[PDB]
Amino acid sequence: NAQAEEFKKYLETNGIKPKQFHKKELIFNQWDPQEYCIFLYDGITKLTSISENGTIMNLQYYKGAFVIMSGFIDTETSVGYYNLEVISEQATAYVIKINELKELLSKNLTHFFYVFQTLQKQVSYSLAKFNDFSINGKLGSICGQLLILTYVYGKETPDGIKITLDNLTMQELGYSSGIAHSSAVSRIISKLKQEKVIVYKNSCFYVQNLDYLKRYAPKLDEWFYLACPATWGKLN
Amino acid sequence: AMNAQAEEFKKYLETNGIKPKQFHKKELIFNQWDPQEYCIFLYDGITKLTSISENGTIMNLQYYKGAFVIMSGFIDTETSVGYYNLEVISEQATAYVIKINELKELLSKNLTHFFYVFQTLQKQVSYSLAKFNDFSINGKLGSICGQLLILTYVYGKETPDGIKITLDNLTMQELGYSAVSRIISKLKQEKVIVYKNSCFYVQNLDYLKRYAPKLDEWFYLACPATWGKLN
Ligand SMILES: Cc1ccc(Cc2cc(=O)n3c(c2[NH+](C)C)SC[C@H]3C(=O)O)c2ccccc12
Ligand SMILES: Cc1ccc(Cc2cc(=O)n3c(c2[NH+](C)C)SC[C@H]3C(=O)O)c2ccccc12
Ligand code: NA
Ligand code: NA
Ligand code: NA
Repeated sequence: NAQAEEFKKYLETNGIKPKQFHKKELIFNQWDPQEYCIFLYDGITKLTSISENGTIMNLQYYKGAFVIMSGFIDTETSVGYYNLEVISEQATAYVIKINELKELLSKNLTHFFYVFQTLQKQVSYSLAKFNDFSINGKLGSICGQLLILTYVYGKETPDGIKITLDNLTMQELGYSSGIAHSSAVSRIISKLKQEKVIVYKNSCFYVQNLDYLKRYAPKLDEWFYLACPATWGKLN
Repeated sequence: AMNAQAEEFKKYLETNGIKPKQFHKKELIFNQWDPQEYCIFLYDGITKLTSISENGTIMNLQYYKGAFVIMSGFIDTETSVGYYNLEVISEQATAYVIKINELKELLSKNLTHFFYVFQTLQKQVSYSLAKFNDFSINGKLGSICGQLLILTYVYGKETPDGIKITLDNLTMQELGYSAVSRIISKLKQEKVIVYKNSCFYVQNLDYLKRYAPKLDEWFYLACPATWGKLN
């Protein structure tokens, strides 16, 4: 990702070193009074929250390279009581105090635009998810999740589009944002497997019916086409 | 009820020769079939983002009220972020309509206003996640409670009849006021709301807060001064 690579170089040019995190660590947390801009360079994370119950809610997934901001750029205060949890075995991120992100974007509108554009992708992502859920329910949500996994990690092979992610992490990601390991979601996913939309073979998973995923997640398909046209184009 | 950053953004646009435009109910400030994309500075009024299927069914995706910024195209590429319309649902709305290419020049010469627009995106992002969180906990009751809570915070007025949502009746029906019916009746039948004299009144604000906790937190975090009027 070229635009992201230039942002990494811009961060290091201003003396910002990367930090390494491990699965289950929090890059930022809902209790910290200080808010941050995270430039997630490599790895996979989820945004989580907690209800009074202590129930962990998975709200959103992010992969490197991407920007996640836990506070508003102007007030520097929280956008919500969120944690950013690493779910890949390792992740690399640049962790900047929000007051400094401001200074840096102030001096290079190209990198301002890069971060601005990431927020725009998030906004339209959530609206597309809402639309697909409003049309097709949890099946739209799950097909959308699988569809984005296929486009981001899939590689065409004779056996179909192989998901090139370790099986451990992949099965976590098959679950859409919401409650942890919902049985209703597990049944949806295994039903797609039973119908051979995604199939296990020789220790790997292959999407063999991409059209089915596109059918039930049409608005996330359009979102990805509009948001990441080159990646979309590779498998269409 | 003055939004200082929005007022300063408005001065900034008008001294760069961008003029306000009026729209009436049902007009599309931008539409899903237009290849040209825009930055909308919605200064006054209420709108809804929609998507229209080939089938012709209209999906209501998001509501916006002035003052706010809605961008139909990505700032860098200038291409669509989604096949969306911005439909006016108040009787009139006022908006500044800026071609996406022209916006890039402006936010670049002023960083305070760049940040104002950036922050509106952040408010939309966190809004959607909070909406999702309340629906995951409380399903449709949470969604409806959240919509009523925001309406109460933004438009509510103290009256002997409760907290009156001060929107003319035509706008309320544009907002939705079968399975929704099943919920709204539970709410009247438990005292939470009442419709009187063709007006809408909240009488158990705590109930709404109970079932839309994450949107309540969003509003506390995003609009503290307004939230504080009823907390
Ligand atoms: C399985 C899965 C689904 C969805 C997301 C979220 C996601 C993916 C993605 O590729 N992009 C974005 C998002 N959201 C942040 C909107 S923003 C633009 C684009 C990008 O990363 O450049 C997943 C993310 C990581 C891993 C799996 C995902
Ligand atoms: C009933 C109803 C619900 C939600 C919204 C959306 C909304 C309201 C709001 O007050 N704010 C925002 C939103 N979203 C755009 C995130 S962003 C921060 C704040 C603001 O306007 O400054 C409604 C909007 C208008 C009318 C009714 C709404
Ligand atoms: Na935090
Ligand atoms: Na192609
Ligand atoms: Na358009």
